[PDB]
Amino acid sequence: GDTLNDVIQDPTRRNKLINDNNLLKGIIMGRDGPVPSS
Amino acid sequence: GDTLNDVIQDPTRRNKLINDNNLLKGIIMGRDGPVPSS
Repeated sequence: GDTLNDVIQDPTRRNKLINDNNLLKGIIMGRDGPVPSS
Repeated sequence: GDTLNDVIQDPTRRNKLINDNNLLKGIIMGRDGPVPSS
């Protein structure tokens, strides 16, 4: 029964969560709609 | 048949219980409703 705490305490899992969710990247509000920035 | 006593006597399980339930964190009473503080 792992939670976000177990993910955050592990650098590999924390960075996987950060990367897979684009948490370091802003969002481009284009006229066609929002898209994550690369 | 473990109880809260077995959880509390073990530092790992006690801290898992504390962390997974935000027991050290207050609650923000916003106009949209209560939310746990980070």
